[PDB]
Amino acid sequence: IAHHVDKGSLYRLGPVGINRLLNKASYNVINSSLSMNSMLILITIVSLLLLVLVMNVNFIIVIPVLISILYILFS
Amino acid sequence: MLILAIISLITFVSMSKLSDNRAIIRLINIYLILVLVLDSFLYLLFLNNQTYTVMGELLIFNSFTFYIDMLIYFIMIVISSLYGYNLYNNNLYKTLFEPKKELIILFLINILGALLIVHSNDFITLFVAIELQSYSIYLITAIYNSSYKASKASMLYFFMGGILSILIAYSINTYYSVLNSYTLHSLDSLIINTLDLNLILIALSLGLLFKIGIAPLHKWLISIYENTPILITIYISLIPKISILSYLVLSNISINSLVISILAILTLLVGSVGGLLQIKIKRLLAFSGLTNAGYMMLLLLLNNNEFSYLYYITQYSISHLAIFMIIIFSIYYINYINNQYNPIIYVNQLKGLIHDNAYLVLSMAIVVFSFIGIPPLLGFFGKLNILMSILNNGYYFISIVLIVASLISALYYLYLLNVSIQDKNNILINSNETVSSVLSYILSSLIILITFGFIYNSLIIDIFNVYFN
Amino acid sequence: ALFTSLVGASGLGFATKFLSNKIRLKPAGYYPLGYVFSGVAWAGLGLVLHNVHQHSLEVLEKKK
Amino acid sequence: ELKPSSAIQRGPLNKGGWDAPHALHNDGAIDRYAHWRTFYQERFKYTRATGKSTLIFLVAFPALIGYVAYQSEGLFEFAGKRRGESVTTR
Amino acid sequence: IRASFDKAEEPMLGDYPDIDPFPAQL
Amino acid sequence: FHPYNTLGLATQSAMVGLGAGVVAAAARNSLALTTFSKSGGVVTIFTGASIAYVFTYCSAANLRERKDGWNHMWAGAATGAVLGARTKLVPAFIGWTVLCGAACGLFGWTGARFNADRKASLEQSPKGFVQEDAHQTFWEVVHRRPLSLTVEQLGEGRGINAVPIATATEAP
Amino acid sequence: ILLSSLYLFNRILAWQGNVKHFYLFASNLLLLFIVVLYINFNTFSNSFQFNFELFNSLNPFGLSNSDISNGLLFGIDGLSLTFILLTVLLIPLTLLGNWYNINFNSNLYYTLVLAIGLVILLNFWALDYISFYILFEATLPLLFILIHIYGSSDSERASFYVLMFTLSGSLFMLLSIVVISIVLNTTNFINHNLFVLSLDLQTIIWLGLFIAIMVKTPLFPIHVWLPVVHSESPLAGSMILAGLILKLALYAILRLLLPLLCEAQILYTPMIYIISLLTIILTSLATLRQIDLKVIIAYSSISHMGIAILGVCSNTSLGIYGSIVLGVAHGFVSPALFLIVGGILYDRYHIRIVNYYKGLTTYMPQLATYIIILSFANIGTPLTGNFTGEFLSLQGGFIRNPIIGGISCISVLLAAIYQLKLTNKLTGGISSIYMHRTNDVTIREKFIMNILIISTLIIGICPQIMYNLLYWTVNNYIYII
Amino acid sequence: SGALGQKVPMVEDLETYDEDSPIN
Ligand SMILES: CCCCCCCCCCC(CCCCCCCCCC)(CO[C@H]1O[C@@H](CO)[C@H](O[C@@H]2O[C@@H](CO)[C@H](O)[C@@H](O)[C@@H]2O)[C@@H](O)[C@@H]1O)CO[C@H]1O[C@@H](CO)[C@H](O[C@@H]2O[C@@H](CO)[C@H](O)[C@@H](O)[C@@H]2O)[C@@H](O)[C@H]1O
Ligand SMILES: CCCCC/C=C/C/C=C\CCCCCCCC(=O)O[C@H](COC(=O)CCCCCCCCCCCCCCC)COP(=O)([O-])OCC[N+](C)(C)C
Ligand SMILES: CCCCCCCCCCCCCCCCCC(=O)OC[C@H](COP(=O)(O)OCCN)OC(=O)CCCCCCCCCCCCCCCCC
Repeated sequence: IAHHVDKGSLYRLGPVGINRLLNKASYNVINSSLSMNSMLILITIVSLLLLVLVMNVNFIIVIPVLISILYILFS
Repeated sequence: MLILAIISLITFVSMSKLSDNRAIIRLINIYLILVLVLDSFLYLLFLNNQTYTVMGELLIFNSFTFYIDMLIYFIMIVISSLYGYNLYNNNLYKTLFEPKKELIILFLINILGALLIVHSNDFITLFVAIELQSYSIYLITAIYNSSYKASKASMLYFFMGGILSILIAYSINTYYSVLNSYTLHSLDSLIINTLDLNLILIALSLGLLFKIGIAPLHKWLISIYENTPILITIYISLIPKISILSYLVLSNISINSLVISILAILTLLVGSVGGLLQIKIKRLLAFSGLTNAGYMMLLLLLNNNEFSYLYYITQYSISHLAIFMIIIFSIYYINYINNQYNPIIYVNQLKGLIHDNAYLVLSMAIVVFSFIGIPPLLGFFGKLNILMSILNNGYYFISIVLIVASLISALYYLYLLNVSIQDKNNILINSNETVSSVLSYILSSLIILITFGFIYNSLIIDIFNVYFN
Repeated sequence: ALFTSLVGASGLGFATKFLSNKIRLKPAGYYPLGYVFSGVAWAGLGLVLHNVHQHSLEVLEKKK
Repeated sequence: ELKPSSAIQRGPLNKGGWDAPHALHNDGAIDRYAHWRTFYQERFKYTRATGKSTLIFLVAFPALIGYVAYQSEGLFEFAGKRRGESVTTR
Repeated sequence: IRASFDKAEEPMLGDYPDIDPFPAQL
Repeated sequence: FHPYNTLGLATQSAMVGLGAGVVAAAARNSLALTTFSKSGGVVTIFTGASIAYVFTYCSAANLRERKDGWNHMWAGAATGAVLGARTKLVPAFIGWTVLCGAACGLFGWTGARFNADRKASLEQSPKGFVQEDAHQTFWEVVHRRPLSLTVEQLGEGRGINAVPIATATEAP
Repeated sequence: ILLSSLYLFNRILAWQGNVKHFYLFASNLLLLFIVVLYINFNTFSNSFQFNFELFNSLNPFGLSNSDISNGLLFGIDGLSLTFILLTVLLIPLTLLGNWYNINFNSNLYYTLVLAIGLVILLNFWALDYISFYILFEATLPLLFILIHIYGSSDSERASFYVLMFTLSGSLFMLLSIVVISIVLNTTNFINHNLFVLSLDLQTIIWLGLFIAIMVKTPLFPIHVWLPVVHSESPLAGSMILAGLILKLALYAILRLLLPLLCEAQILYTPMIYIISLLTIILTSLATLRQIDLKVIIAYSSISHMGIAILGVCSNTSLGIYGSIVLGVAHGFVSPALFLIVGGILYDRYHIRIVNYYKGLTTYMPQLATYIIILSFANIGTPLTGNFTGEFLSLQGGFIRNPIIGGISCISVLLAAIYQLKLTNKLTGGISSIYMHRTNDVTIREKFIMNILIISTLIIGICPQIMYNLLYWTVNNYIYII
Repeated sequence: SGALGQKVPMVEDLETYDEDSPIN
């Protein structure tokens, strides 16, 4: 108990696991000052248009796409 | 008064020598103070929520815009004091903080642009004010042309602002093509039911919001904030946010918007998570600004958001000014000046500050715990009002996400205090030097406001009930 | 009570002056005339707020 | 050319106080054992044994107690129950 | 080393001596 | 409850995921025929997440004949299983499964929407104290509720009885 | 008065240089004042008595007599009075226990300590949700600073834990409080049992409130922050945290949760019993394999709080009275054990590893007697308040659910195991070779420990002496049709 | 250590080289 649960699993769903998760996610979001940003703005515009088209079609279908997008950006 | 100031100042700055910059800026500081105190009584016009359309239905005047206007003057007063007064009288600080010749005129013109954005009743006025603010803020970014990073920053800013301005102009013109009108006042419940304006209005909102840097288009603004002179960053990170957000709140064109909901969620997550791995002070503060802009974006999804938004924007302005001023003061105790535009850069450079100046760290603690939202500091009540609004309107998942984002951002807020209350080996023994009285008094006033504002909460709500109902 | 509001606002002014002295690495009573000045100014602001609030209450009651 | 003000005089941070005689004879082996036990969470990994204890205590035991506690809610009433009477309500 | 519970801990040590435990009573 | 057409909705989701992965691959290329070579499998990420989420959601909703957050919990579990298979480690697979399932279950519990359901929200609902004998709606409050409602909702026992004790045990 | 007293404070500071005498005097005056209040407190009434309001719009800086109440409400009944008396008893001892071991920035340290004590004392006076929450969070900055500056080696991680875990719970508490505010448009505790929310809304609000209670009590499985924060806190932080801040949780249940969400509480009670049985059994077992003194003492508190919770949600008068008495007895005993491990042994040897300690009886017989007495008190010897609390709590829990309470009766055994296993090694054997002889417990340490021992003994032999304040409370919250 | 305890002294966030440094 004291090791595997308390200093194991409870710390995983606690300070240590959260620390690792935040380290990875933060590294990914930080990971040609112009050309790149311009590509970003086009990609945002087109992605938003297509996402809203999907939402008009069926909102349930867009949830996995949003999940995958967040997986790209953070992971 | 603002136009008269701009005109006179152009004349004087033309006819004055480079050594008179600080005296001129002190002159304008006092002038703005005088206007704020002598012309404040015009609030009385707005009793019972009386609205006035002015200039042939181009400008709109109500209690809300009057308050935003006063707040913008207060911010300009504080910001101009940093340039009009020397922290210390040594050579180093003459090199560190010297005001450019035209800086004050640019500041006043950008303020005028912001006020015209706030009051805009018609799209032509909105676009002209947006372009006025955008141009002045480009130039403010670029006025310190000895800095490589500042010039690179101004160019990136020019291009991103130009693209967003074209998106905005396109949205305005599509609205014209569908309705043959340039005013939102022409819109009604019947019209919104009859026609699908959602696409146009959301494009306009997004074009405005990407200019203050909401995700996923944040990084260019954080880079600009990082690469500008510190006393420039104190300004350019604040005024555009206030003007654009206030306009959007007043207009209410994205109520229950699914796209704004998703983007506000994303902005909260990116602002909270992305600021964790930061080591530079100003990038940490810019991600702070991103998270707080998310908190304010949430208020664009609902009606009757005036109280929560005003309270939040005021307390945020005060906290933001105060934290920048504290970082500025802590410069005197660093042992390494990185360069003449950004003297302190890394969070770890504050290490052991409590041993050099205990009360500076006290003020730092107070402002940080306001940002986290510890009662009874102002930050707590700001978040409380926001939660009240969004839960009253059924944004349950967004409320859960807001909780989580405040938790996450507390980590890199406390990073500052953590390194600040650690211990440094070489501890100040003595010094003859005195920090300037005026800026220390201003910093103290901001700190005392953050600490003891809550005693006036019930009085404030009583006033609000008669000027905004 | 107006007197209590003035005392409180003056207390805020005294707090601001004290914090300003300490932030300058100076003794608490470094320039005692500044305490009077800041107390007077913050009492003025408190008085302004009090008058505005009283007027607001008057207006709310008059619509009855 | 950018250097802090010459006006500043910096001395050592001394913490003061009376250096007491050192009344404990530290044992390096005990200290290392203590450090390993104290920061065991930094090195925990999911294996068959560790996963087994996790799934027992965090899942199986709570499920057992939950079944008991929701199955037996309101079941018993004992106060002054007499002969022949049911101590069970359902 | 000898007992199952000590063996369970072997992945969880990094750079700590894997000691064979002997009952101090024996 | 009338069924979701699991097969069709899953097919449309496959199409949407494939297109989205294509767009992400094109972007990825532009930001860095090699686009799919240097894709990092993002097309597969999108396609698998889409199929898993939609198929599991419709499957669970049809089987339970209910529409609520639990279906989203299952669907998030499946999506996390897909995303955590990429780690090729059992602990990480289990962690992705359970945590993505929990996050999506929370999402489905709050309404499975990012914006609000305006008509159900408090601002657009009957609130305050109810009138004479009206039925309680979600946001309304009273001073006394009907004892039959208590007995039905909470259930008999543990001090919950149809009649107050003192009244029931009164002698005549 | 305030102006003059401020002048007195300033002059004492300028001349003496160490505020700590002034703070001790002040806290003693506060204790005397609360006792005067108890004298003048009417016990034949279930109404809040010493009411006052702050930050009302008509008088922001004074007390309000207006016909509209938009400020923050304060007042006390018997339940608040009990914990207030406990608080004012504990504060001067908290100041005194660090009278000599703080030799740097000492004025700041004592200021933080006294401020935290005053914040908790005021928190017990709060009469509405918003002020309760305000004073409930106001400690976290002070605890963070105190632990970070005056803590042991691992104090940075301790400070971050104590801030983050409590914020995490408090924000869900804030969600529940915001829902109540916007649904009722009222926040007070005076008449909040008069509002009968729909069962579904009750079930939803209860979740946020109980998440806050889980983090703050703590309860399994989110208790892991407490052992850290305790072990690296300085002595005053540990004593305050163990003796008052945990009881804030129990007071939170009784004041905020039970009167408002009665039916939802009835629905959720078996889940509470699951969580409490978990915390008791599992934390008591985990205590067996700890090697740090302060960590073991910290783990004891969690189990005793689990028994307290089992008592307080039992829906019986005996259960609630037992929970209160157990809270008070724990506030007496746990600070004493923390005094021992973190102020006597730690200040003499500056180590907390258990292996170093052995056979302390030979050189320090008095300290050994104190350890024996306090440990038998902690495990629940009768004629100690701890036994009365655990016994009454277990009665209530057994009535509410016979199986769960019957199993919970194993806490007596488990507590005996860990505590006596510790004290066995500490007191006996041959004096340790690793440490040298030091002084026995001094007059100050003995004074503090005697205060705590006599308090727990007094309420242990005649627990009835608390009833005059609590006989309304034991009926104010039970929900029987 | 950083706000997550990570090591602290390329992406612009962690880039340390300073084109505005007086020695460059
Ligand atoms: C502390 C932990 C926080 C986590 C828990 C928060 C989650 C809240 C869930 C509870 C709740 C909001 C309550 C908010 C209260 C305060 C918020 C608390 C703080 C916010 C953080 C969300 O209820 C959602 O539950 C989801 C299922 O899980 C549904 O998912 C979706 O299901 C499918 C679509 O039909 C789709 O397939 C898909 O879109 C999803 O699958 C949603 O449709 C549904 O809105 C319930 O709200 C609603 O409840 C109903 C009847 O209850 C009320 O109307 C009632 O009408 C009669 C009967 O109808 C009654 O006779 C009448 O009396 C009453 O008028 C409403 O007025 C409204 O109020
Ligand atoms: C002698 C003239 C000097 C006046 C100069 C004013 C400068 C403004 C500069 C900065 C804004 C700083 C704080 C603004 C206060 C809000 C006033 C108000 O009551 O807000 C209401 C509207 O409430 C709201 O929406 C919410 C406002 C959010 C405030 C957040 C901070 C609260 C804590 C501040 C405590 C005040 C410090 C007093 C210390 C003794 C507008 O009131 P109103 O439009 O009727 O104008 C007031 C009459 N007046 C023109 C004569 C002054
Ligand atoms: C920073 C955290 C957030 C801060 C939020 C709140 C800050 C409040 C600041 C402390 C001020 C509260 C204490 C003083 C208020 C009470 C003064 C008083 O006069 O009591 C009123 C009450 C009724 O008196 P009355 O109606 O006038 O009739 C008298 C008949 N002879 O008379 C009575 O019944 C006596 C009441 C006794 C009250 C005991 C209070 C215990 C602690 C006192 C000092 C606490 C200071 C806290 C400092 C840390 C900040 C929390």
